[PDB]
Amino acid sequence: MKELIYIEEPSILFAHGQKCTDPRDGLALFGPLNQIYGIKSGVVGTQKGLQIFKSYLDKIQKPIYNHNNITRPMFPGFEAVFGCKWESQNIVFKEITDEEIRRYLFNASTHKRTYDLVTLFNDKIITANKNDEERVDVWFVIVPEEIYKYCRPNSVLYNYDAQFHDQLKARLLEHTIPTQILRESTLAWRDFKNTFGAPIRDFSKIEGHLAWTISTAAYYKAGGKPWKLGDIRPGVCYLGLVYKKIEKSKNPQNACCAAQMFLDNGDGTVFKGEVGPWYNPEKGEYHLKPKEAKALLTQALESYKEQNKSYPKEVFIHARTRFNDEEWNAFNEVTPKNTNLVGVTITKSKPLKLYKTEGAFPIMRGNAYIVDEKKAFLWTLGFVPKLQSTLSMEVPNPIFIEINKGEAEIQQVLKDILALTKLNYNACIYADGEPVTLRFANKIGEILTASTEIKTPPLAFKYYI
Amino acid sequence: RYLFNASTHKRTYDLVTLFNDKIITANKNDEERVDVWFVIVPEEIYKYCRP
Amino acid sequence: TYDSNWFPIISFPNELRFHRYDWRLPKQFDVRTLAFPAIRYKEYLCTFAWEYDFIHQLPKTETYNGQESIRISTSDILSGRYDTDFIRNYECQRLIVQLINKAFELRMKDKNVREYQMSKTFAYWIEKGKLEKDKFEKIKLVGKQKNKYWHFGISAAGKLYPSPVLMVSSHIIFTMDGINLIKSKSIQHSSRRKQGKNWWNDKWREKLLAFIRFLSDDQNAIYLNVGSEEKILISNKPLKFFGKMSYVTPSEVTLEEESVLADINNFEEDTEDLDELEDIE
RNA sequence: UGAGGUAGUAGGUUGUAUAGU
DNA sequence: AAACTATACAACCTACTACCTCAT
Repeated sequence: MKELIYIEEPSILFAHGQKCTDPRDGLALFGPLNQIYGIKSGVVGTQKGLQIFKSYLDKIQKPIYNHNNITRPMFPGFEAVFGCKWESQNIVFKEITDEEIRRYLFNASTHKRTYDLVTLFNDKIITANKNDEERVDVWFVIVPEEIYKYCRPNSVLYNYDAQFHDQLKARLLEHTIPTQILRESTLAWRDFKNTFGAPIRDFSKIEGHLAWTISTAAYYKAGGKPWKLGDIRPGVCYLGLVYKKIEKSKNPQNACCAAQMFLDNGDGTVFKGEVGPWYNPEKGEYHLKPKEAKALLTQALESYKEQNKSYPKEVFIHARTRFNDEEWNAFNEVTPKNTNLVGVTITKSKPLKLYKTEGAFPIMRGNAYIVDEKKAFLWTLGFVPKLQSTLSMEVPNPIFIEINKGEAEIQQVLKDILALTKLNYNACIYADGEPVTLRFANKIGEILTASTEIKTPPLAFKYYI
Repeated sequence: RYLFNASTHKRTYDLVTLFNDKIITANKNDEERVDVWFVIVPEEIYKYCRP
Repeated sequence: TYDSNWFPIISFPNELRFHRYDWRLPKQFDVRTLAFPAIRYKEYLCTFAWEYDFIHQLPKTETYNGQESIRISTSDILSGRYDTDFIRNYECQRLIVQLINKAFELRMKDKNVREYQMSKTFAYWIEKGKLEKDKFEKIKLVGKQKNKYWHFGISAAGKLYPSPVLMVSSHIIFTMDGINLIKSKSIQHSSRRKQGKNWWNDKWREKLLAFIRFLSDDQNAIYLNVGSEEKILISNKPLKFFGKMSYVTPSEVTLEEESVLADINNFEEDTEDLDELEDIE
C-alpha cells in the first residue's frame, strides 16, 4: 500500500576525473587520483615471517583472480592497479628473537604478556625510526598462531586492553608512525592447517580479494588517496559522533565521545574527545555537557576554516542514540545564524526483515522506506546489481535513521548517508551495513581510549586502521 | 603584527613557534606524506630579526 | 513485491479498563500470576477485561464496584488525542504494548507449545510429534540435521507509533533428541551458524509463514484471549509493500555464491574458535 | 558480518529511615 | 519541646542501550 523510494548509488570519483560505482572494478580501470612514487615496507617479525611476507608479496605481484569475479573482482597486480611499485627488495626488517618471546611467554599472566609484547614492539619501532638513516612509511608486523591463541583473555590450559593491535596503535599514536597488523593465518593459509587439514582462514578462492584489501589498506596508509566522493554540496560537515564505552578499571570512565569529520575530502579529520568523567552511567544516555559541546563544535568549525578557508553553511551530526535539547541549545549559541544543525541517529537492532514474496534474491541495497518526514528506514544492506550478489547472509537488516532535532529534507540526509557508506578503506568492499563514520567509530574510540597518555593525537586518519 | 615588537628575541620565539606548530599541524592532518619540509624563510626576516 | 515481518492490528478493542482496587490488591501478590495482563499503575489495575473475572484467586474482588472502574477510549490513545493528568499518551502506549506482549505470551502458552529462554525475550517452538507428517502448508518447520534436531522459532515484540503493528523476530532452536534442550547456549549458537548456510531467505519466509499460520486458530487472524469476553485480532497476513524498480532474477548458481560469501565471512574473521572445535571431542 | 548471549539501565513502580509545620 | 502525616533519596519492576563471543 506504501512505496519504497529508491536512492541511486552515488559514484566515487576516480582518476582522470571519472566515476564508477564499484571501487575494485573502477580502480582496476582508472586507478588512484594522485599516484605516489612508491613506499618502503618495514616488516617486524621472525625469519619465517620474513619469508612468508616476501612470498605473499611476490604472489600478489602477479595478477590473480577469484573464483567468480563479478562478486570479487580481479587483482591485476599491485603495479598494474596502483602505479606505485612494490618489490621484495629494499625491505627493512627488524629481528624478533624467540628468546624474548619465550622469556615473556613463560610468564603465567596473560595481561602482562600483552604488556611486554607491546612494549617490545613499540621500543623496536622507536629504535627503527629514530636512528636508521633509511625511511619506512608503512610497517607490517606479523603475529604467529601461538601468540594469537595464547594471548586470549579467556584461554585456559590493568590500565590497558587485552587485545594487541588496539594498544599497539594507541601507544604508537604520539610518534606519528603508520603501521599495519597482519596475522600469520591471514597471509599463510597455504600452510596453516587445522586438525582436519583445511585452512582456517580459507582465503584460497578469494586471494584476489585478499590482495585487494591488503593493497588498498597499504595505499591508504602510504599517503595517496584511493578515492573521493562524487557529489558534495558546499558547506556541509559530516560529524559522526562516537560514544564508545570505556571500562578502565574502577575509575570514573563515564563518556569518551569522539568524532570523525567529513568536510570536502574522504579522510576524516578526527579530533580526540576528553577522558571525560561527567554524566554518571546511571544517566548513561550518552548526552553532552554544554562546554564540551561548544568545544567540539568550535574544533569542527576551525578545522573547516583551516581546510576550506570559509564557514560551513550546514552541519551533519551522526550518532547511535537520541539527542537531548539542552546540548542543541548550547550548540546553537555558537553557530552562525546562517548555519543549519542536523542530528541523525543510526540504529540497527530494530527488527524489520522484508522477505521476498517470490524470486531467488532478497531485497536489494538502497531501497529506502519513509515513515515520517524526520525519520526513515534505509537499506544499505543486501543485493546490488553491479556485484550481482548480496552482501548479507539470510535476510539483510536495514538501518533506521532519525533526525532528532533540526529541520531538513529526509531525502537529503538519505542521499548523504548513502554517499557516506561507500568509503570503507581497511576492507575493500563495495558497501557495508553501517556508514563509514560509524564503522570506523568503534576503531577510533578503541584506539583513543586505550592509552590515557595521549593528549593531542595526530588528527590524520592513517595511524588508526 | 610581529614586526613592531620591542625586543627581537620574543619576535624570534613567536615566529619560530608559529612555524613549528604550523609544520606539526600540517603533518598531523594531511594524508599526503611529506618526506622533507622546505622552510622558505624570507630574506627580511633573516635580516631584520638578527640577534 | 515484498512482504515484511510486521502484523498490524485488525481491530483494537474499544475499552481500556482501570481497576482501582487500592486496598483490595495484596502487596505480596505477584502481578504476573494473573491469567489476564495487568499492571499496578499507582493504586489502579490497568486491565482489558471486566472486574469480576478474577474471583477464582482473589477473594476480595467481589466487593469492588463497577463505577469506580474507569474506561479509556483507545481511539484517542492511538491518535494521541488522549490528554489526562492520570496517564499521558506515550506511557499509555508503552503499557498497551506491555499488555499485548503478556497477553500473546499467555495465550500461546495456553496452546501447550514448548519454550526456550532468550536473553531479553523468549523464543518458542513446536515440539516433535505435535505436528503430523512434519509438514505445514507444504513447508518444513521442524527437522533433523546431522544428529541435532532443529526447531524454527519466532519472537514477537510490538510497537505502534507508525501504525498499530507487531513485529516478529525469527529464531531457530536446537536439541539433540527432540525432548530436552541443549545445555550450553554456545552449542546452540554454533548449530545456528552451521544451519545458516543450509537454507536461505525464501525458506526463512516459508518457515515464518508456516509458524504464523500454525499459531493461528481462525483463517485470517489469531485469537488472543486477552479477556473473558474481549479478544485481540492480529493480522496474520504480513504487511506487504513493493518497489518501483528491482533486479532481474539470476540462476541458482549465485545462491551457491552467497554460501561461498558466507565462507568468505568464515575466512575473514576468527575469534577463539579453536577450543570449541578441538576440545569438543 | 549477522544472530544469540550476559550486565544492566531509558523512566515510572513502591520499600528504606528520616523530618516539614 | 513534641503531635500527624507528609518528605528524602533511593532500591528495585518490566524493558532499551552498549561490549564481548561463535561461526558460515
